[PDB]
Amino acid sequence: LKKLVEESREKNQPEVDMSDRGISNMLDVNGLFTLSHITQLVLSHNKLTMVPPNIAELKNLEVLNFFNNQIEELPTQISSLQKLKHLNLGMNRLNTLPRGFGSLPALEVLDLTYNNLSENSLPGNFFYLTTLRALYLSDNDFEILPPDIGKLTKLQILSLRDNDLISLPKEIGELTQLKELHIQGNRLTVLPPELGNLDLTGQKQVFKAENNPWVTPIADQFQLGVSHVFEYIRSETYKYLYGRHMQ
Amino acid sequence: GVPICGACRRPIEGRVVNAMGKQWHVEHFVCAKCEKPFLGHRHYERKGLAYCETHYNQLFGDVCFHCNRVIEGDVVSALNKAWCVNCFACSTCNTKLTLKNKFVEFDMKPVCKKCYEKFPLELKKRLKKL
Ligand SMILES: [Zn+2]
Ligand SMILES: [Zn+2]
Ligand SMILES: [Zn+2]
Ligand SMILES: [Zn+2]
Repeated sequence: LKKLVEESREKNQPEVDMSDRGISNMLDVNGLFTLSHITQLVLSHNKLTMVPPNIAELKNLEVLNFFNNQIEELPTQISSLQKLKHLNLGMNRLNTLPRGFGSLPALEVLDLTYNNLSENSLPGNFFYLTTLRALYLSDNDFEILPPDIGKLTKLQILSLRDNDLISLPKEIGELTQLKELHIQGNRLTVLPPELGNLDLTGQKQVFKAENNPWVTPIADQFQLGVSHVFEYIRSETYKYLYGRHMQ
Repeated sequence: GVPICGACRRPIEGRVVNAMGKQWHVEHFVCAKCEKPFLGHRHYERKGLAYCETHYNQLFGDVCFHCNRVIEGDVVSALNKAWCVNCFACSTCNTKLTLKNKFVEFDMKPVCKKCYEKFPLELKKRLKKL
């Protein structure tokens, strides 16, 4: 570990790979936080339980990967990374995010897959992350997706696979750039008609919704195909039935 | 009679541009983005409209999932997305990849075989059934 730091400063290597090296504490990696030049840091598959505030010193980070550690909380300093575009916090033990996490000004891909997050885990300014184009929330404990999801206007990918959602917010219909919506494995029975404003029937698009207790006509339409589903939830018939299902 | 321009609906007495099933005056056949006339330079077509090369690539070129730029050079196509050759990499460990690698699909992201092996058993069991 003292050779991936020294060689990175001698040959000016912007990318640091410390995947699967049995690291239990970032402060124990000699000289790691002196490498202010680096733009990529990979610490996936280690034994981290925390991230120190020193993370802010790596001010040029564009890619930061903590996939598959045991991280239980993050320092507020995580959001001072002005150049951060990719952040992988997947497969950890997060049930909260720190104050002001939504202050990251350049974040494009945020991966929070397989943690212990719910809507209450998100800070008040989470949806200030308007530069996001991919948000992965798979394998978490969301029951309700906040309507401010609609503020993420550049979002192309949204995964809510295997959460606890009882409803989808109609504001998802405001995501005009969306290409992928993953909602398998929740507790959804109906779709909001406003989803029909979107079109996810394209070859390059994805709409995965299996393993939900859909009402029979929606389940039936899935069995016919995604084109039929979207045609149906746009129909006057569905709108009539949806209005009565809600009341 | 003589051809008629498709943009101004007037007769073309002199030199004629033949493009997209229509005839045009040289000055009236332009890029749809920037209003600049091609003047002999190659044009590129998209949905009945003509574009210059720079603007054609900007609007319709494949965009890299990693660096979010219009890809120059060879494109790696996988999982309904596109990467620069030098950008294509594992989503969980960022090791560079080619299509010759045996990676798995995880929420439509590439995950290398070595990384997938490290996934929790309960997850891997559910993903198989999906
Ligand atoms: Zn003309
Ligand atoms: Zn042009
Ligand atoms: Zn790229
Ligand atoms: Zn990998």
